[PDB]
Amino acid sequence: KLSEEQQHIIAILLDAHHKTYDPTYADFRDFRPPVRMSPLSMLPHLADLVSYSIQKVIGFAKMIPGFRDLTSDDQIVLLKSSAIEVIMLRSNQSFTMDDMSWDCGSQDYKYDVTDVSKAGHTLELIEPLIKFQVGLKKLNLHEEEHVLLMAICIVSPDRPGVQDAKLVEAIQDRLSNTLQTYIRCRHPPPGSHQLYAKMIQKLADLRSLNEEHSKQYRSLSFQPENSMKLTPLVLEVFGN
Amino acid sequence: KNHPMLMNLLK
Ligand SMILES: CCC(O)(CC)COc1ccc([Si@](C)(c2ccccc2)c2ccc(OC[C@@H](O)CCC(=O)O)c(C)c2)cc1C
Repeated sequence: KLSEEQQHIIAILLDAHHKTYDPTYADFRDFRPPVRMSPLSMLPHLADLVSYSIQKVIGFAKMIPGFRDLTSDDQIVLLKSSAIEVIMLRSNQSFTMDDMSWDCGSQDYKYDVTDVSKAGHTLELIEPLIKFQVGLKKLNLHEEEHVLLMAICIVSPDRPGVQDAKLVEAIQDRLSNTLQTYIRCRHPPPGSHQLYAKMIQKLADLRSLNEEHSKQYRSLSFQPENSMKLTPLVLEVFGN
Repeated sequence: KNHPMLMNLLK
């Protein structure tokens, strides 16, 4: 039942991800270096990592079918509200349940709960973040489902400040129906059992994670010495 | 409340 339009969408999104996610992690050497041993010693490195990721998320979003039919203002509202969530989603590709860490090809660039703690965050965020990463990894998503879920996340019509919420909803529905039909036609049981509902629950989980990250980010970035270590793009997108 | 960097990355 996967229409030709739906096959087209999946192909575009797969290509978009391949063009915006580099699983060699070669660019990490351009970031300010990790420091692991009170001070927020990992804030410079993780700010650069996050800023880099935001650029990749914007590059992916621009390729979503229909996204560029939105106004510039609506494109900005969707990216500002979703970037944090898509970073959590896309980072699941490097996350491993072996030791609950994000392994980006190198001991320098393998991160655990202690690293994000050394950027100022607390267990109020980290504990649900890890639960989310585990629950998402356990879904064993096809790459097709992974890229559809990122795109559905970005094109959400209930983000605050959306103007043309009905066009946003129209675009998201085309993606949602593509995903629902993909699961039925290409994801064998038992892996497909309740799969779409479980993926939509992950989008709900991300809203709560967004809220707690935003709360902690506001507290951290209110201190000028912390803001000094951020990047201009992080300040624009996450807030100043 | 302007987003020149985001706006620039959106082409
Ligand atoms: C004020 C501090 C702050 O709020 C803002 C600056 C801090 O914000 C943070 C800090 C950390 C994280 Si993390 C879930 C994490 C969790 C636990 C430990 C370390 C990091 C993460 C992000 C990207 C990433 O990887 C990018 C690769 O996915 C890019 C691949 C590509 O696109 O080519 C990996 C692997 C992990 C997210 C955010 C928003």
